[PDB]
This record gives sequence, C-alpha cells and structure tokens, in this order.
Amino acid sequence: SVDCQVTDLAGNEYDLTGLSTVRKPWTAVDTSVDGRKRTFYLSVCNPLPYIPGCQGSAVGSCLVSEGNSWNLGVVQMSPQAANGSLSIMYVNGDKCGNQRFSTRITFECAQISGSPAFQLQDGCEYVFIWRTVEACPVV
Ligand SMILES: [Cl-]
Ligand code: NA
Repeated sequence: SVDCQVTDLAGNEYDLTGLSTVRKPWTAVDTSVDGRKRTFYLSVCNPLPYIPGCQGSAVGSCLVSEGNSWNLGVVQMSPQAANGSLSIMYVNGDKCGNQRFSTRITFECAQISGSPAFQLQDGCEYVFIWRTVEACPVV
C-alpha cells in the first residue's frame, strides 16, 4: 500500500508503478562471488508475493540461499528523490547482529528497461543499483 509516485523538490515527477510486482517478483542480477548460491528477490512499493521463508512482514526484499530465507526489509517508505536521484529503502528485516537487515535500491535514469543488480553489502544493508527508464522524470 505504498505510493509509487513521487515529486521531488524541483518538481520532477517519478512513477515506479511500472516496476510494481503484480504476479511475480523481480530477480536481482548478481555477478558477485558470494552470489553463487544466493538469489535476491525484490519488489517496488508493493510487498513481495509469497516466497517460502519470508512471509508475514510485507517483505520487500528476500534473500534465498540453500533452503533458508532472510527478510531484508519491509515496504514502508515511498521512493525517495530528496539532487534528483531516486532511492527506495526497506529496513527492519531479519535480525543482523545488533541491528536488522535493510535493502537499498538506488535508481539511475537510463534509456533502457533494466533489472536491479546487486551492488554492495554495507554491513547489514544490501545495496542495489537499478539503471532503467522508469527512474527518469515523468511528463
Ligand atoms: Cl507481474
Ligand atoms: Na512458510
């Protein structure tokens, strides 16, 4: 139940409803070495559809690896424009040390239909880069 439409301070409209997951989630491109046995599942604004092991929390980001599943953050905030670059933040996932896992997707306006890619693990935060045409200002 999160709005996928945001207007930045400068007045640029962003519309991410085209990335919303109605039936199946997004699958993250991961060419890391730690990505051999791990799959990241992602959704924009909407919670993930049923994925075994991360049900119950309106999970927006699920790591599935070797049978086990981890909740990497729930959908609460809308995509944040805050200079013109888009970001969405899922936090308060499964326990990660003294904190909880979180997921950040950084969007970049690119004239292509892109898929989110795993970029970085910053402690308990999983960082994703999404270069795609939907990250561009709407009319
Ligand atoms: Cl779909
Ligand atoms: Na289950």
